[PDB]
Amino acid sequence: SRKKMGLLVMAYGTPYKEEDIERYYTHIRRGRKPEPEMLQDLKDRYEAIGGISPLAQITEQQAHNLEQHLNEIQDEITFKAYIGLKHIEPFIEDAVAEMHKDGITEAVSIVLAPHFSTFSVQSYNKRAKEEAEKLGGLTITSVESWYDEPKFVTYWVDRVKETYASMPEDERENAMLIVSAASLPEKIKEFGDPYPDQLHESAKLIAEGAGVSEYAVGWQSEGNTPDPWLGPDVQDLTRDLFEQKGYQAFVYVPVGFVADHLEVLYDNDYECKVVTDDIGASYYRPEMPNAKPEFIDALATVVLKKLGR
Ligand SMILES: [Fe+2]
Ligand SMILES: [Mg+2]
Repeated sequence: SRKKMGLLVMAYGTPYKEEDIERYYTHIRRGRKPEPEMLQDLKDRYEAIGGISPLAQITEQQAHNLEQHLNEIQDEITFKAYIGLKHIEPFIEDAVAEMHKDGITEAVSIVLAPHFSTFSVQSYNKRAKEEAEKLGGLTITSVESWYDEPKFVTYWVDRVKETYASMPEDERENAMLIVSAASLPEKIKEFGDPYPDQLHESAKLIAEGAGVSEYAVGWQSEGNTPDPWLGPDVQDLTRDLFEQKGYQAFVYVPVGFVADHLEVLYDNDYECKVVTDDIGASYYRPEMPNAKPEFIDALATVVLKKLGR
């Protein structure tokens, strides 16, 4: 008695083996293949964050678990998961073409990024729907944002609440909370992209959630181009906040990400770790949601809401 529905889970993507780095970054660099120095430098980073294999598995587990859960909490519909990656196969157009091949006519999409943006979120849905239209007989509902989902905000609030309830008295009373997210060219300003503000909102909600009045909103993992990108970067803000206030500790919350990917493992656990260690401050970084049930639940709910269920 259950209706059938595809579940299109979209993510940025991560290579599956040290051997896919090249092509993966060529796609990010938009056709320009990295140089033997940079590329070789990248391999080092992965080899440093423990490896590449674990990253891609985290996203595959998120879709399975979300599908499986969505089918336990409700019985009106039966979901079938389809991962749609942006920079590494299976690409969004491949997952879509597949569902159609499996006889699915209804679908709901949910990208693994809480905020909305004309560059990433809306782009992912765009390409999906067009693949769908080009084939027909297959429709797709798409979730734009979900950073404001109680269960999601709460997942971070409790993490951050524990992080502050571990620091010694002097830190806990002289700390700074930093909410980050992937940076994007400032050019998205011309289209009213609510991305900047959603980041400020998740910030305010989480800081407001843990009873922390001291906090900031930074960006990170910005690409390289001539035109300006969203600022200030967490590294510049973490050193700027210090030189003026002298915080004894900084707790980072990469709310823009949901798994342990180079963006959090390196750009945070290292590069920001490099700066706190430089200014003599303590470094905190609550664990990412990943495939933890509290998170899975959070998403399930988001999907159910989009369907009026
Ligand atoms: Fe700001
Ligand atoms: Mg950087």
